[PDB]
Amino acid sequence: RQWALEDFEIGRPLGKGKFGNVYLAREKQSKFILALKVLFKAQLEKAGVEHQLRREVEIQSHLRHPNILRLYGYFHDATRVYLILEYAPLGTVYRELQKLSKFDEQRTATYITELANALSYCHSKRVIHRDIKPENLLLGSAGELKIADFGWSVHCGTLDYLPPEMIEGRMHDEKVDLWSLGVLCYEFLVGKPPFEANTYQETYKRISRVEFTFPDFVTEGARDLISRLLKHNPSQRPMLREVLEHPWITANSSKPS
Ligand SMILES: Cc1cc(Nc2cc(N3CCN(C)CC3)nc(Sc3ccc(NC(=O)C4CC4)cc3)n2)[nH]n1
Repeated sequence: RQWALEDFEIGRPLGKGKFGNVYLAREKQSKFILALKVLFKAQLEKAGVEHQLRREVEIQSHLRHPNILRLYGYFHDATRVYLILEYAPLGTVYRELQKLSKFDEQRTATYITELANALSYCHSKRVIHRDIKPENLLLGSAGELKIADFGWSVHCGTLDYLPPEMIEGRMHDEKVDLWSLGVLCYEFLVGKPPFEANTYQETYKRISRVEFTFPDFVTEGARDLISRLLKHNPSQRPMLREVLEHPWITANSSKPS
């Protein structure tokens, strides 16, 4: 049962990226509302990411979780590749941060729990994620967080969300994901990521040194969690279990494990 472009009514543009456009779309026969990402073969090849996309699509299709954006299917015609994706109505966590400036501790701990649950599920499937950016986190109709990128591995670019071992030219494993949780926890609470700078060169130095401070309003429990996640040595970061069992998380999160 192969899909073609004619099987979908195309709606308004959802996002405009470097590689292609994402549209709201509705499959004609079922009236199923979904997102359609359109990519040009010529452009993926010229950047040498066609294969990379194929591997990430294949990994994605194996993933089934309420907090991971679902890939339903794919197809392609003469010049274009089409990804058929779950439509998340409430948009990105990035836009929500822009509207709200920063999040309270309850929203933040809920998002972290949801992230850690999705990542726990991924780890048990030997799936590692690369850096997790807010722009790549979507919100479902009940405001549930959805990991929406395709940055998965089975064992550049802005630096803000990358761990030291990835920038220094070192060996990286599942502990990258816990650094990611650290950066996001901080950004949710503060309104910018902990190593933000005006230049790449300086962001590099800040991440490599783990050079960041907290504003005064950050509570002791949040401080404790972020500091444990942001360890330079990957093997010193806690496990996802320990994140989900952290007192600051358990005291503030609206959602369980
Ligand atoms: C793919 C997708 C996108 C959506 N939903 C939305 C919804 C949205 N909104 C824009 C702002 N209004 C106020 C709310 C809805 N804005 C974007 S902007 C956007 C577009 C694409 C991606 N991500 C991807 O395409 C992933 C596959 C790599 C992230 C954000 N995406 N559901 N599914």
